[PDB]
Amino acid sequence: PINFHINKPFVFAIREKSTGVILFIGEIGEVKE
Amino acid sequence: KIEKDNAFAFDLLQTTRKHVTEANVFISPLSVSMALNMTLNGAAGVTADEMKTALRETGYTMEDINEYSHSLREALLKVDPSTTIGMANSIWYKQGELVKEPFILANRTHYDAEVKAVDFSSPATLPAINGWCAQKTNDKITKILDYIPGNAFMYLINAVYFKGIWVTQFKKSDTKRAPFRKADGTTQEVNMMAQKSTFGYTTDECCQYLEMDYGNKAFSMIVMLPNEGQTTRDVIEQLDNKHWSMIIKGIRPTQVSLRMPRFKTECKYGLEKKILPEMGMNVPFTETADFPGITDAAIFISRVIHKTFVQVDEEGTEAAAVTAVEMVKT
Ligand SMILES: [Cl-]
Ligand SMILES: [K+]
Repeated sequence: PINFHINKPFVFAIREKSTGVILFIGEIGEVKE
Repeated sequence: KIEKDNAFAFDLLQTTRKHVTEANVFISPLSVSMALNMTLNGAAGVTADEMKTALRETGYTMEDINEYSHSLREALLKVDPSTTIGMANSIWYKQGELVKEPFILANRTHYDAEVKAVDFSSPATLPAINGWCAQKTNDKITKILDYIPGNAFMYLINAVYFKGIWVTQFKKSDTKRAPFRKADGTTQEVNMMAQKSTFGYTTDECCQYLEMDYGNKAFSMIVMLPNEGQTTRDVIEQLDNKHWSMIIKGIRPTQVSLRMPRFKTECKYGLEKKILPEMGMNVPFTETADFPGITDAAIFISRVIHKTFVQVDEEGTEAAAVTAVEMVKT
């Protein structure tokens, strides 16, 4: 399988498909808990 | 019918990233657009045109904007009963002030706005407003305001809430301690979740892209992972409707070995300071603003407060946003 290893900054979005609308979008440069 | 794309989301992301210095950025363009669209129903002249420019709604009538928002909100609330979705709007205004019924009824009709006349000087009002925010975000955003200015006139507040469960969850027993290289180049140790499953996947010059579905697959998370030597700053700067459309259309079911950290972030923005002005909204934040649809009093927008929350773990994702448009009397 293809490796998708999120071990560095990334961009992400939460979307809905039928409307195509992006509900949330962001970038993570530091992991917090 | 208006065919509104995600231009506002990309422009808001790019402009926010340009002005903030924090390592993380997390916004809800939907929450910001809904609160400002409620407000836009009261604006006239250049105040209205500058708001439409910032919202990427130039050329749309208020009727078409309202009907689009109304249909969009109802569709998001019913498309997946196995995902928790919240969309709430409220208007809070100074008791004793006269607010025009066509404005209030446009907001009740198309935004299902809860409308309340309040005494802004009461020690009970901040808990009432902040309590509403907590109620509409599963207590993830418990305050939108820390204070109410003496000249407060109206708050138009939107809350978006999301709690999805991955179609393919991670096993907690597969989560391991592993390094994550931060934006400044230093490394931290994180809880790295792992799974091997079928996911939507594609690539281009900069990045790898992954799509992770929730519930009945109506909602999903898109992850953009830059290749070695490439930056998220460049991804954000090059992200527009054309590029997003190319990513979505390129997605194919692929067997993927996924490694993803458990992560959480909470962000707060004052969008009136630099971001909405750069996007073209200037006059509404000044004493020359004109909101005759709301009242005969001279009012303007003093702050656009945007607060967000996101938590990602083995089970899914919980996310929330609140946007409060604060109007004051000049
Ligand atoms: Cl800010
Ligand atoms: K700023």
